[PDB]
Amino acid sequence: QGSMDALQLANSAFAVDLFKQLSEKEPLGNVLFSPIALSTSLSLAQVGAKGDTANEIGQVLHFENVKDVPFGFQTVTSDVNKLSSFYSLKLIKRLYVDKSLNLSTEFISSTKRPYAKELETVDFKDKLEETKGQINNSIKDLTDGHFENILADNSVNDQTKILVVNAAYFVGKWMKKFSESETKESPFRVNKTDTKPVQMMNMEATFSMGNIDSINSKIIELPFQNKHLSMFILLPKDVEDESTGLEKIEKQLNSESLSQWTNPSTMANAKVKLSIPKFKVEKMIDPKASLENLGLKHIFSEDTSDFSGMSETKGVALSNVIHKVSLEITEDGGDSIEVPGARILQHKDELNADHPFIYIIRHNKTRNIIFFGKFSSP
Repeated sequence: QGSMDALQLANSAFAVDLFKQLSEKEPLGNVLFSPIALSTSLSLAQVGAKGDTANEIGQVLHFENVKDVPFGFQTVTSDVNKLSSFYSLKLIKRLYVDKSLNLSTEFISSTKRPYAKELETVDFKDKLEETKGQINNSIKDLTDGHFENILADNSVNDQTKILVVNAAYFVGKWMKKFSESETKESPFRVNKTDTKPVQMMNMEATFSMGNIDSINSKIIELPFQNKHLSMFILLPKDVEDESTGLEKIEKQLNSESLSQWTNPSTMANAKVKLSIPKFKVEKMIDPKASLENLGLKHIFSEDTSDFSGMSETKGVALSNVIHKVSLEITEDGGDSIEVPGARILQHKDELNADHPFIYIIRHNKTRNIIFFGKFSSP
């Protein structure tokens, strides 16, 4: 539990850095990815890789001092999977390897338990065809039909060695539901003056929250049914800059601060006048580029990648990396008991997220970020 927590920090640290990278590519667009599924996949990778490839990951993922990493993930993973039967969520991390890569049995057993069915071996060469049909279909069933073809046209070919595919979806069911009769069409500020119609959900209930005068914002925790997962929305008090309004946050945002900003043991409840937009967000991404900028250079290089402890088949590197994520937020949730009269014996703040905001969906038990994203507009 000691190191099985130093890991969450490492993950949340990486989770941030990658966030910023993707934030620069779609500076005026939304962002959405599951840092956790990515950490896990590259975690499994680092097991087989050696030398520099093994130390390049240890850093970019911040495992510099996290003992028993595969166990850490073993837990988080079984946790999130148990949660899949209850929630309408799925999080598939699968790393495919071609037969041509005769995998050391040491490595295969060394990751049999920590990474359940997260390591599959197929034939990309003499069978690229059936393979992409078994995969496309495989994933299409594990994601309960949300992800039809996780594969594109040139995503993969006859020359694919190692393929990391991360498909994840989650249809949110709140702890405290929103009334459909209360959802209403209204503008959403995309900048200081421009707005785009949207479906704002409204409710006045008790939620914990606080103010971060440092970046002039409001933070709030909207727990999902049974508090297993909670969504922390970080909304600035007002749009003060030439773009989205998160310019200052994204600047002052870092591993350390994110922890500070979304600390639930620093925000007291309040009768909030909550209004958040209803939204479905699907985003596929090739983090390859972003990762490079972070430190991963050798892992993709077929001429530098050192995967000794996996397959002695020299001249093999991480081919592609797929990562589709789909987050749907609606009114659905459970019923909730609202304290007697919190309008007088409790603060009566308000959170109108009608402008750009950042949000993270944290797994409360481990404190891991399952979904990290920015909502710049519809």
